[PDB]
Amino acid sequence: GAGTSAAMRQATSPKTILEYIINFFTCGGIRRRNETQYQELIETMAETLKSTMPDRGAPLPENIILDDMDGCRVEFNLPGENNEAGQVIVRVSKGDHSETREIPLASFEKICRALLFRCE
Repeated sequence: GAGTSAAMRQATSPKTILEYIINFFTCGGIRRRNETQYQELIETMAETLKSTMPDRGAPLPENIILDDMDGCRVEFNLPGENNEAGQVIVRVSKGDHSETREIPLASFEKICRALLFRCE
């Protein structure tokens, strides 16, 4: 049967996916091959966020679960007031695979605000 749709999508590496996520929150909007791949990130995040948000501008969620990101589970962990790093811990995983990295809270949060505002 035709049940290799997610199996086709998952052909990418979870580390590679993590990297383009990092590249998005640092500088997203290149006009080579960036547009489509990152567009999927924009819409998936924008929708899952506004779905757990009242509308826009309010306190955005601390854990953003994206289990189906290129067949890879990624969990965005926003730091609390007692956290000394003040950075976002991104955790992408894929069965035997696991990858963890940090990005500035300023970058992730401002893009996530602008993403809710981009939806309007």
